[PDB]
This record gives sequence, C-alpha cells and structure tokens, in this order.
Amino acid sequence: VSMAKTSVDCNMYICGDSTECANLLLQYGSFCTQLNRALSGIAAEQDRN
Amino acid sequence: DAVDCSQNPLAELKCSVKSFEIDKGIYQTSNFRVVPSGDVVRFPNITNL
Repeated sequence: VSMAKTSVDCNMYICGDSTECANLLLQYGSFCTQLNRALSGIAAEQDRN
Repeated sequence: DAVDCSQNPLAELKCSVKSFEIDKGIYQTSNFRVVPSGDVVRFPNITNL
C-alpha cells in the first residue's frame, strides 16, 4: 500500500556544478519545475494511500 | 503592487506560485546548498630535475 517517496534535484542531476550547463538548462524553461511537481504529487498520494 | 522575490522565504513562495495570496500549507520553493570555502591543490613530492 505504498512505495518510496523519492525526490530528485533536477539541477544537481543535469548540471554537476557547471555554470555553463545551468545557463544551457534555463534556456529550456520550466522543465525542472514540471518534474518537481510530478514527483511531489506522487509522494502526496503515498501518504494518502 | 510588487514583490521583491529575494526579501524573505515568504516572498519566494509568492513569486513561485505566481500569486499575491496563499491559502495554507507546506511548500517546497527551491533547493539549497552550502558554499565551499578555500582551495586545496596538491602536486607530487619529488620530480626529476
């Protein structure tokens, strides 16, 4: 009736302490934000479950 | 009106959710990290001369 409440740091995953990478990530908009909401939503359900 | 998104934790949330009014609850607004201090550089003891 549950699974692990995982979480991912988008910036850490994509850009391993790279400024140039970060600039080249920001150019893609809300990519990280969207992923964060999705993962949060799952964890919320895990609690209800 | 206006919000200075760097003033305080409240400001971050308001800007994050794109609203001047928040209903209630706990929200993740960003990641965080600790900033490194000095430098540590190490080179081999004895070389050929």
